[PDB]
Amino acid sequence: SEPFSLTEVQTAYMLGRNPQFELSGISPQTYFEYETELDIARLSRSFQKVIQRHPMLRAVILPEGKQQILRDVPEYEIEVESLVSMPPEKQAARLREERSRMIDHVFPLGQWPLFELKAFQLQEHTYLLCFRYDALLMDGASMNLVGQDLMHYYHQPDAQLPPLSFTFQDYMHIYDDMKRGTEYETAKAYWTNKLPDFPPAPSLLLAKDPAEIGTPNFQSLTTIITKDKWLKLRRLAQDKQVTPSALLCTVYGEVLAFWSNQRRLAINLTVFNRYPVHDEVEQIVGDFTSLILLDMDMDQKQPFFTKVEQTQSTLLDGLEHRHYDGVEFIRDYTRYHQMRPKAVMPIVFTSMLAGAGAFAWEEIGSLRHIHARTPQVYLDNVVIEKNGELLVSWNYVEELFDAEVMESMFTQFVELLDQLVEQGDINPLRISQKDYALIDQYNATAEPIP
Repeated sequence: SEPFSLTEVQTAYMLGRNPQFELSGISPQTYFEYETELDIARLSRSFQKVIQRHPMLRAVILPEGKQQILRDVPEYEIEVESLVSMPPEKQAARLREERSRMIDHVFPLGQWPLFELKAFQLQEHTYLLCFRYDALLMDGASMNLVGQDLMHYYHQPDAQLPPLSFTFQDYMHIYDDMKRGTEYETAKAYWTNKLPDFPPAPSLLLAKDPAEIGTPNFQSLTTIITKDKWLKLRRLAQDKQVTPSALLCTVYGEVLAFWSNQRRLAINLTVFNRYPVHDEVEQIVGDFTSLILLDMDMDQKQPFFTKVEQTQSTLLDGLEHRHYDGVEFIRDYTRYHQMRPKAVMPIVFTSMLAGAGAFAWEEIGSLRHIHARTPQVYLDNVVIEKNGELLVSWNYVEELFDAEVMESMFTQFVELLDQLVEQGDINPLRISQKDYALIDQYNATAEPIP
């Protein structure tokens, strides 16, 4: 219940609230909306239990570059708005307005709660429950852990759970002591040896210069993959002796190399894993965001799965030296090659596999809307599991992209995943749309003259 320091990315999260940098000036926020059959009042009381259970849920972010768990908090209650008697045009207007009000809202530093839960009463016993939270508060693994304790006290409000012997403040005290020398110096030696020939981020197609954008405005494309495809893709990863994250990062790179006209590209992977520092680490709420950088090589006449094996061996080499954070590598990359104050690794992939054993963020209701805002990224491809189903979500600064290009990149990524399930390999990328017909008539220049 005392102030403590921020992680390297919690520092970057707060730094991302400065509009002086390109595509910055917002707080990173996560948004989810579900249609439930459950009682809002019972969920509101089970929420008061999870607030007192996990101390980090009672925390705020301080402007001193610190974060503090509060000794106690004002009582929270979920407010439900009745749309029961409204025409379908009026109930849709209230629902879309609250979406904008929630995603646009930013929690002040050192204010009150870092989250918000609001509900609508579609029918007298049907509700639209929505939950948002600033990314400085917790991680996706924590947002599901909260939902697991929510549904436990929803069905059993009196089945008191065992208390926690370890919180997020203790992890930060180890966090600063973990960042010292020895393995850190060895990790730095590894990263500095690869830097002289580290590839740049793929020069992806952009509609506008990020320098004239300032505050970004975010949209997203989401596709929920059938469990039967996600199982076959996992079996394909097992047949090739690779992790499925190496398959996804390669498919991600296949689309980027195609649209950026690159032979070698650099991806910014978001890894979690926290740090192996305690026994109860995976059972508490906290911020688990990190960074790593991938050494890729699409220059290849080889099949897709051999690109993945080189991806995996590189992925492990960077993971084995993650004591030197990838953001520290970005500062080293920035100084020499004279990158200036620009986005150095704006092509970001987020690996959130193993969503949960049952994903208690579905046991409440069906998923209707997905949204997220993330400072200092051109596009963030986050792939997360959902009780056997795979969710692919592309969060991107649309003040940078042509809509048809972003939809095509999102479609090609999914089409390559289908080919991995259907044939085990991928075919090269093609484009038609409003593009092939232009060049087909562009070169229709034949004339009959001997």
